[PDB]
Amino acid sequence: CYIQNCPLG
Repeated sequence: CYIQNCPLG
């Protein structure tokens, strides 16, 4: 994922 959320994909 990324921050609280996921990056690409």
